[PDB]
Amino acid sequence: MASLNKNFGAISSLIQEIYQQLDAIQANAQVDRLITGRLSSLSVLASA
Amino acid sequence: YDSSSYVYYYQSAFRPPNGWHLHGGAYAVVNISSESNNAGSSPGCIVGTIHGGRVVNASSIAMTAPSSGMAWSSSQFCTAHCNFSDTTVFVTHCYKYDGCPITGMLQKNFLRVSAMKNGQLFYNLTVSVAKYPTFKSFQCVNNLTSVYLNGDLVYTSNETTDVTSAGVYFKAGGPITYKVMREVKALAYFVNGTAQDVILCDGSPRGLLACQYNTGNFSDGFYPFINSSLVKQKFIVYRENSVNTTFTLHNFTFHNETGANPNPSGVQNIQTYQTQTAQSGYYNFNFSFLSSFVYKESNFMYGSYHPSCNFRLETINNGLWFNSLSVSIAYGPLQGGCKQSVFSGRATCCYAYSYGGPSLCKGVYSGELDLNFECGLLVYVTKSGGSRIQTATEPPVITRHNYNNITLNTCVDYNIYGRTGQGFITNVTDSAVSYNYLADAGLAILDTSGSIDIFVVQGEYGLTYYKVNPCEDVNQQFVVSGGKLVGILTSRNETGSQLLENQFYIKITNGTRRFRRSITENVANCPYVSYGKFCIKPDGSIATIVPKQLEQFVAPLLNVTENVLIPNSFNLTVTDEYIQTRMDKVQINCLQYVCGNSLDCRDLFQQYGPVCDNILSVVNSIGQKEDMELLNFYSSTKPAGFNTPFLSNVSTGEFNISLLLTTPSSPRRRSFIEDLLFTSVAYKNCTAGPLGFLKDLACAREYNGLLVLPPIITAEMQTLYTSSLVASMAFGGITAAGAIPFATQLQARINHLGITQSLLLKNQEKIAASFNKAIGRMQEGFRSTSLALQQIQHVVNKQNAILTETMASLNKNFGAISSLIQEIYQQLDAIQANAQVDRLITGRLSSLSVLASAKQAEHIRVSQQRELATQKINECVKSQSIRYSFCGNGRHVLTIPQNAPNGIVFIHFSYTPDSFVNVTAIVGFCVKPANASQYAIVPANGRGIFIQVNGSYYITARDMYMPRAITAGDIVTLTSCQANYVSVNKTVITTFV
Amino acid sequence: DEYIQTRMDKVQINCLQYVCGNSLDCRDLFQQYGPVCDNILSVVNSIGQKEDMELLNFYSSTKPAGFNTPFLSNVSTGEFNISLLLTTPSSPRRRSFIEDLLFTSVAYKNCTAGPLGFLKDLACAREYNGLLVLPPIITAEMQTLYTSSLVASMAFGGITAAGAIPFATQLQARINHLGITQSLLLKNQEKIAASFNKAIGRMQEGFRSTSLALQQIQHVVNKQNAILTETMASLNKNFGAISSLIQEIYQQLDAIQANAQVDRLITGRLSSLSVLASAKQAEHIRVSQQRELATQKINECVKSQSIRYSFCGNGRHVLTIPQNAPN
Amino acid sequence: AVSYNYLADAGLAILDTSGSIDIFVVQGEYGLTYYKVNPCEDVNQQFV
Ligand SMILES: *[C@@H]1O[C@H](CO)[C@@H](O[C@@H]2O[C@H](CO)[C@@H](O[C@@H]3O[C@H](CO)[C@@H](O)[C@H](O)[C@H]3NC(C)=O)[C@H](O)[C@H]2NC(C)=O)[C@H](O)[C@H]1NC(C)=O
Ligand SMILES: *[C@@H]1O[C@H](CO)[C@@H](O[C@@H]2O[C@H](CO)[C@@H](O[C@@H]3O[C@H](CO)[C@@H](O)[C@H](O)[C@H]3NC(C)=O)[C@H](O)[C@H]2NC(C)=O)[C@H](O)[C@H]1NC(C)=O
Ligand SMILES: *[C@@H]1O[C@H](CO)[C@@H](O[C@@H]2O[C@H](CO)[C@@H](O[C@@H]3O[C@H](CO)[C@@H](O)[C@H](O)[C@H]3NC(C)=O)[C@H](O)[C@H]2NC(C)=O)[C@H](O)[C@H]1NC(C)=O
Ligand SMILES: *[C@@H]1O[C@H](CO)[C@@H](O[C@@H]2O[C@H](CO)[C@@H](O)[C@H](O)[C@H]2NC(C)=O)[C@H](O)[C@H]1NC(C)=O
Ligand SMILES: *[C@@H]1O[C@H](CO)[C@@H](O[C@@H]2O[C@H](CO)[C@@H](O)[C@H](O)[C@H]2NC(C)=O)[C@H](O)[C@H]1NC(C)=O
Ligand SMILES: *[C@@H]1O[C@H](CO)[C@@H](O[C@@H]2O[C@H](CO)[C@@H](O)[C@H](O)[C@H]2NC(C)=O)[C@H](O)[C@H]1NC(C)=O
Ligand SMILES: *[C@@H]1O[C@H](CO)[C@@H](O[C@@H]2O[C@H](CO)[C@@H](O)[C@H](O)[C@H]2NC(C)=O)[C@H](O)[C@H]1NC(C)=O
Ligand SMILES: *[C@@H]1O[C@H](CO)[C@@H](O[C@@H]2O[C@H](CO)[C@@H](O)[C@H](O)[C@H]2NC(C)=O)[C@H](O)[C@H]1NC(C)=O
Ligand SMILES: *[C@@H]1O[C@H](CO)[C@@H](O[C@@H]2O[C@H](CO)[C@@H](O)[C@H](O)[C@H]2NC(C)=O)[C@H](O)[C@H]1NC(C)=O
Ligand SMILES: *[C@@H]1O[C@H](CO)[C@@H](O[C@@H]2O[C@H](CO)[C@@H](O)[C@H](O)[C@H]2NC(C)=O)[C@H](O)[C@H]1NC(C)=O
Ligand SMILES: *[C@@H]1O[C@H](CO)[C@@H](O)[C@H](O)[C@H]1NC(C)=O
Ligand SMILES: *[C@@H]1O[C@H](CO)[C@@H](O)[C@H](O)[C@H]1NC(C)=O
Ligand SMILES: *[C@@H]1O[C@H](CO)[C@@H](O)[C@H](O)[C@H]1NC(C)=O
Ligand SMILES: *[C@@H]1O[C@H](CO)[C@@H](O)[C@H](O)[C@H]1NC(C)=O
Ligand SMILES: *[C@@H]1O[C@H](CO)[C@@H](O)[C@H](O)[C@H]1NC(C)=O
Ligand SMILES: *[C@@H]1O[C@H](CO)[C@@H](O)[C@H](O)[C@H]1NC(C)=O
Ligand SMILES: *[C@@H]1O[C@H](CO)[C@@H](O)[C@H](O)[C@H]1NC(C)=O
Ligand SMILES: *[C@@H]1O[C@H](CO)[C@@H](O)[C@H](O)[C@H]1NC(C)=O
Ligand SMILES: *[C@@H]1O[C@H](CO)[C@@H](O)[C@H](O)[C@H]1NC(C)=O
Ligand SMILES: *[C@@H]1O[C@H](CO)[C@@H](O)[C@H](O)[C@H]1NC(C)=O
Ligand SMILES: *[C@@H]1O[C@H](CO)[C@@H](O)[C@H](O)[C@H]1NC(C)=O
Ligand SMILES: *[C@@H]1O[C@H](CO)[C@@H](O)[C@H](O)[C@H]1NC(C)=O
Ligand SMILES: *[C@@H]1O[C@H](CO)[C@@H](O)[C@H](O)[C@H]1NC(C)=O
Ligand SMILES: *[C@@H]1O[C@H](CO)[C@@H](O)[C@H](O)[C@H]1NC(C)=O
Ligand SMILES: *[C@@H]1O[C@H](CO)[C@@H](O)[C@H](O)[C@H]1NC(C)=O
Ligand SMILES: *[C@@H]1O[C@H](CO)[C@@H](O)[C@H](O)[C@H]1NC(C)=O
Repeated sequence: MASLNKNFGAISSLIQEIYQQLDAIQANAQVDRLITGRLSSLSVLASA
Repeated sequence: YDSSSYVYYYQSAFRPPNGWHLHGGAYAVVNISSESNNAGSSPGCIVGTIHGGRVVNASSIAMTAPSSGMAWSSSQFCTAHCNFSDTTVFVTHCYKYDGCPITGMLQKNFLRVSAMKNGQLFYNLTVSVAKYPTFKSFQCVNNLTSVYLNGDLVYTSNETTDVTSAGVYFKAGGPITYKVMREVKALAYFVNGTAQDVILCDGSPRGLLACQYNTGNFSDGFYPFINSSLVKQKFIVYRENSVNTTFTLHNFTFHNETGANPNPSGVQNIQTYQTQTAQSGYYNFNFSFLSSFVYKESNFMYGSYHPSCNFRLETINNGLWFNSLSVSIAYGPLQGGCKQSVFSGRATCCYAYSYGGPSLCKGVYSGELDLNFECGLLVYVTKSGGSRIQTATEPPVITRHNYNNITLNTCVDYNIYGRTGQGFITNVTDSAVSYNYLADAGLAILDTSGSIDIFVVQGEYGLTYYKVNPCEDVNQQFVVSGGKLVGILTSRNETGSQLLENQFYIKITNGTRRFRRSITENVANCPYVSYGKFCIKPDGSIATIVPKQLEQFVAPLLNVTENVLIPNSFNLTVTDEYIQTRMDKVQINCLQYVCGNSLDCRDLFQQYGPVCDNILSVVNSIGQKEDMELLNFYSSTKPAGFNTPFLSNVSTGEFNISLLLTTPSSPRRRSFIEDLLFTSVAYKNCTAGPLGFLKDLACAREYNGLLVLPPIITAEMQTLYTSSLVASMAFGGITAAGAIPFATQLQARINHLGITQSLLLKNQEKIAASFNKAIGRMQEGFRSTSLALQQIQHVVNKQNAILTETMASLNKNFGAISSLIQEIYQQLDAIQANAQVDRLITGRLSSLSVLASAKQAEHIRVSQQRELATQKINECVKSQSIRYSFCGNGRHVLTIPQNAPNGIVFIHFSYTPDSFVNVTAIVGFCVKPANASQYAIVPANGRGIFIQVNGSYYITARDMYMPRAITAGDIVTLTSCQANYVSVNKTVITTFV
Repeated sequence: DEYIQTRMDKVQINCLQYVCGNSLDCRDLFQQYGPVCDNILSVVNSIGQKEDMELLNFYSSTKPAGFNTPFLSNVSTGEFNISLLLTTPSSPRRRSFIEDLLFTSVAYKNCTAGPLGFLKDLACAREYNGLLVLPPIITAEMQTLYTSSLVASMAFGGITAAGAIPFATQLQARINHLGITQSLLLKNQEKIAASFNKAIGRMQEGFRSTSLALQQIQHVVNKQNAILTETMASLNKNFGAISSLIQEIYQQLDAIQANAQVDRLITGRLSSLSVLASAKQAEHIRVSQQRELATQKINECVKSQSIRYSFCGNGRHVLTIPQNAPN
Repeated sequence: AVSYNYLADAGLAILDTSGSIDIFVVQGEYGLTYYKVNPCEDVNQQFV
């Protein structure tokens, strides 16, 4: 649960204000990194 | 490193630590040639003379000496120079006679490595005779023009010039060796920063393992590999058109023309001043628009909009696959050309080249169309992803040749549909003209990873279907066993003299040509390398495996009268096993492990707060959870104290058990058998003083932050545990009077299988001879074929291999530019380095996560075996329960535990007799008494079936042939008998007066 | 009933042929990823050896004496219809009825040509991506005699084969150990027959609808299939990259910009192999646990009839009969 | 280290892993020596 505010290689933690600060077609790399990190955290949960 | 097959060559004066490491340089040999005693009539070679050459035009040279023999003194060694096309390099130990201005006649002087052009001298450096003790080798390398007095650099310059001659003066000594060489890849094992040996990548079977898996001193087991080599018939299948075609690619050209005016205010008011389209077949695009046209990198408003089309415009001509394609050029504005002309426009994506244009251009955007901008040409491209047209550069060479002749069942190269592979091709259309195996769109089927599984071809009487499977060497293995290579376990048949299960087997020739084929031998058990009913020795030859099993008996189950087999004599068959019971606790210091000894890297680290808490909490939890119930396990089984050595000079009766217990003369409290266990495998001062080859990795661990903690049972508190446990097994019972330390326990424990206690003068030396033969088989069994030793080996190797990969995970850089962090900030920018440092720190904390998870899994394993250990200590040692074949493949008698590497080793003693007797048996009686009554007698439980001997009648136990008169308490009275009896007219109770 | 797993399919990851495809390139870029293939190979080699040694220990501790006799259930017993439970004469495989009912709910090939089935022919899709198997140290058609020899030692162990006693006398001399006598005749002989006939009637009713072994078979087979069939479908799943296949990364864009993409993709695929090796080691710990429980229950519940109350089968047990299963 | 040929004929430092220095050399005395670098007293302190 406390793995949500922990941002990955990114610029911020919440996803509502990633699209509001910078460009459209440059934000998708940031969003892909963040979603891949959160699904890695769920993989750790299921293995434990 | 001065052998007759390679020359070493130290990579630039620093040394990476103890382990294998790879390089690339001129290391091989070709044309080894010898030479000796290049001196005249003089008693010693005079210093400073440069003559004595030998013309060699090669890409290297090397002058090597015998192994550290040629000293620098008089009558032993002189100049030994190369020369390049114009410049020379000559060493000279110019000790004084009159000649050079050095003025020294002793050792502890210097040398002269000095270059020399046609008339003058430069680059005098004077290295001491210290750090260069003995002339070993001397190279001259082509590329970078550098020269190498043994090992490191002495001189470089600018040019790239090949060696033209070389030559050495010396009076006497070892015969010197000239050799030229080529450039290969090799890797060198070196400890303490000096080379021992190298492994070349010369296509040898020993070489390929090291060159692909980056290691030597390999583990045992299997290893896959490759050797790619193919110059054979390649065949190409192009995309067939309708009918009757010669595949000719069309040429679409472009040119900047005398264009029109720039556009007015509307984004529909920009006109494409060219148009082309793709229809079918092949194409290429001649773009001559690299001439002084810069590419504009995409950003927030202006530039290209190449997302949704990952290729750049100068890379269309490589092999792509589209579905419909049309490009066109248009001279619009620059700030809002693509970002408006993609969404509301007419293209999927567009590019934006620029040039020197006049700044009178009316831009297109909602509300901002009243300014003046630049006019760079912007090309359009309308991509739709698919497979209908293919773009290629060279014209296809299949010129009026319908596909009639392509090869089958041979390892070929193939380039079909623009995807290069390497395999062979079968014919599968018999199973595919049915089952509608492809639909009405007939082309290939991709599998995963972008290869081709089934494709089609057209042009014969009917269309066929071909399948692509890889070649014979897509997965070859070669078996290593113990310490060295044995043979290649392949899939092909190169006159392979042995067939294993579903794989063919060859064997590499080791010296002599013989020892290739033999008759297989039957092995009981083998721990070496096992592969599917076949076992491979380190000798090289295989031997088939077939497991043995021992006999057992439950034999008395008696219906109608017939003689039965019960044992009279008995033997003991030993059996060992090993159970792990302890664990080394760790303590990860994350701050000192991630960053090095630096002033920085820490302020960047202090926003990685909770991940060190997460990596610390699980290690702290497993440490506490192990350390509590380890003391529970110690306090549940340590019997009473009994702090008595019992050091095996105690006089027993006839049982030689002094082999199995501790000796008086030893520095450690250790018996013989666990010493044999130890020879197969926490108080230090880490600042100064080494101990050993393997225990002194603790200083390499503690300087990287992976330290250990002592257990709650201290050292020299577990070495009394085993002795106290066997002391309670022996002394427990008797009051120590009458020569009974170990014997009486065994005889009073062996007669529980029958039904008596502690019988004397019968069954006393039979037990002695049987137990002596049992310990003889025991002392034979450990060294060659046992069960505990290989378990010890696997457990010790896994416990070492957990931690020795999270130390060698430091030089392994992640997505980064280097491994160490001290020289990331020194090479590049400040605010660009932080992404690199974040990637590297995230990778190292991922490695610590892997370490903590592996440690928790190993703790679950050892807690499982520890609770099984306390159960077996509570039952098999001090109890002798009647559970059949719980411990030691039979109804067990006694066990003796011993020490081990972080475990305990049991020695079980079974009970399996073989010699039987042939005695007649009966199942019951029904005596009739005198006046009026009737009853039967059935033998009770736990007292065994009863037999007869030569007239009388006797009961006996079910395991020991021990005749005895029937008593009154072993009967069952029943008011029935059904002629399956004996029916004696007189009573057979044998009561007393 | 109950089911206990006791075996494991050994794997052999060929990392060089799994990461890159059939290409001339991708390999020179791969040859600086040296020790990570050694790390992914060593744990698989270790679990293979550690399974393959004590599997032969488990086979040599319980295979009773030989007894290489078929005992194919036309042997005339007294009144016990046990021919439902043992093997039949007319069958291509040495298989009884009940484990055939177990099998219908769920290593010699030539992969170059010739299919076999819908599910067994995934081995050619595995071997062309570098996830191949190895045969066990007990060979095929060496485990199908194991169950028959074990029930042959449970039946014939004892008598000297004279007097129509293949299976009955073992049961009557094992049932009177709860009281205190041995092998009583002409009382308690048909009562046991009627009770055991009703018991095998409830047994032949029980397997098809409501049993305990069948769903355990289902969950174990589905997990053993689902471990490997996600690390094959992890190939088309691209990582942070531009595409999935590696043949057409070098053809679309620049040379010195493609190497970051290729490094990300290769690091992702080696992470997937790390997940595979860790899952295989955890499953080996599971099967070693159930295998040592298996040798304990073979040593006690089959050949001994100990008096431990409700160890195996919810009461003071009489006799057990083992049968084959999926692994 | 004057025995055991503890460095070869190219005498400079030995890197360990993570880019630090384990053993280096120095020159200028009667004979060349060998020095070892180990971290300070507080490289791993703990508090319970
Ligand atoms: C690639 O093609 C471009 C379009 O054909 C060329 O750019 C053209 O250069 C002309 C010469 O400078 C310009 O003509 C002038 O335009 C201005 C308006 O900004 C008028 O006032 C001038 O009278 C007029 N000169 C005349 C009529 O002699 C074109 O306007 C200009 N086209 C544009 C900007 O779209 C490039 O020069 C050409 N590059 C090459 C050949 O390398
Ligand atoms: C892969 O297998 C295919 C299936 O057998 C082969 O295709 C066969 O080729 C034969 C010879 O070219 C054809 O036989 C001809 O059939 C016609 C009409 O049936 C007859 O008039 C001809 O006399 C006969 N030729 C003879 C008897 O010599 C088969 O019809 C054809 N089968 C098909 C298309 O399904 C492929 O040739 C084979 N691949 C290779 C490389 O050999
Ligand atoms: C680290 O240990 C080194 C090994 O002991 C020290 O090096 C030693 O220094 C001594 C004094 O400088 C030398 O003694 C001299 O040896 C010469 C020839 O052997 C004699 O002629 C001198 O009289 C003698 N000096 C005396 C007795 O005062 C040792 O030879 C020398 N050992 C070597 C080089 O192996 C280092 O000094 C020491 N480091 C520090 C910082 O002290
Ligand atoms: C190798 O280099 C040596 C050193 O320069 C060359 O020796 C010189 O040769 C020229 C003409 O051959 C003489 O004029 C010089 O006097 C020589 N040098 C000395 C110091 O005597 C030698 O020629 C070179 N080898 C070849 C094959 O050219
Ligand atoms: C390397 O050492 C030699 C020593 O011989 C230097 O040679 C001297 O050069 C100067 C200038 O050319 C002459 O005046 C001297 O007579 C030479 N010394 C002799 C012949 O003994 C040479 O200059 C040095 N190289 C340098 C400093 O680059
Ligand atoms: C690693 O491999 C090297 C081979 O280069 C081993 O070094 C040999 O060890 C034996 C053991 O006595 C010596 O007889 C040889 O002379 C050594 N050869 C060289 C070139 O030094 C080394 O022991 C291995 N290390 C292990 C297995 O830990
Ligand atoms: C590298 O340095 C170590 C440290 O001295 C050497 O290890 C010693 O080896 C000798 C064998 O001749 C043992 O007698 C010593 O006890 C070892 N020292 C220890 C354990 O501290 C090692 O031999 C060196 N490697 C070489 C010279 O190749
Ligand atoms: C129990 O006591 C008896 C009686 O002392 C021991 O029997 C003696 O055994 C030794 C060894 O064979 C003989 O030499 C003696 O003659 C025996 N004594 C007799 C017959 O009176 C017996 O060994 C003891 N049991 C032990 C020590 O385990
Ligand atoms: C896809 O191809 C396979 C391979 O032929 C087809 O599988 C065959 O199906 C038939 C009947 O369904 C069986 O008799 C064969 O034994 C199968 N062959 C195998 C498993 O190798 C499959 O039916 C095809 N799918 C279709 C036509 O939809
Ligand atoms: C043990 O032997 C007796 C023989 O006395 C067997 O008893 C026979 O049982 C069958 C089946 O009920 C009867 O038809 C016979 O008449 C019995 N024989 C007699 C009474 O003499 C008994 O079955 C045997 N036990 C076994 C085979 O387990
Ligand atoms: C090869 O060796 C022979 C040995 O006599 C020698 O004569 C010849 O010059 C050598 N060739 C080279 C070094 O190219
Ligand atoms: C290099 O040396 C060889 C030695 O025989 C000679 O044949 C060749 O002509 C030489 N090349 C030159 C001087 O360019
Ligand atoms: C070594 O020399 C060859 C000569 O062709 C050159 O191609 C190669 O780049 C050189 N290696 C270096 C400079 O590392
Ligand atoms: C290489 O460097 C030297 C150093 O002065 C110079 O004289 C020479 O011209 C250079 N070679 C070139 C530029 O090809
Ligand atoms: C691999 O191929 C090379 C090329 O011919 C060959 O020399 C080598 O023996 C092969 N390795 C084997 C068969 O292990
Ligand atoms: C132009 O196309 C023709 C075929 O239409 C082809 O022969 C020729 O090579 C092409 N020109 C090129 C590729 O420069
Ligand atoms: C593109 O067209 C120009 C026009 O002259 C020609 O010179 C050039 O060779 C062509 N490029 C090709 C065919 O790659
Ligand atoms: C392999 O080749 C040998 C020839 O030495 C042959 O005798 C053997 O039968 C072959 N193995 C096969 C066909 O499985
Ligand atoms: C069993 O014991 C007898 C007599 O004690 C002996 O002759 C025989 O060799 C033994 N068998 C073994 C140890 O296998
Ligand atoms: C056995 O060894 C101990 C060790 O000191 C000694 O005290 C004792 O006297 C020895 N027993 C003998 C010599 O009978
Ligand atoms: C026990 O066996 C060892 C093995 O060599 C022997 O040295 C010792 O004398 C024996 N002790 C006896 C027979 O009492
Ligand atoms: C142990 O290490 C300490 C650390 O300061 C040092 O003072 C002491 O001399 C060492 N003891 C030895 C080398 O015996
Ligand atoms: C016991 O002896 C009898 C007669 O001598 C024989 O028929 C029987 O087979 C023997 N039992 C054995 C050898 O087990
Ligand atoms: C039982 O089946 C076997 C297998 O063919 C046969 O040999 C035997 O005669 C059969 N028993 C009968 C028919 O009583
Ligand atoms: C045992 O039961 C099966 C089940 O149908 C039956 O076919 C067989 O005849 C029975 N055998 C007997 C009663 O001996
Ligand atoms: C088995 O595969 C080999 C591969 O070369 C082939 O030669 C052989 O004909 C195949 N056997 C069949 C399909 O029965």
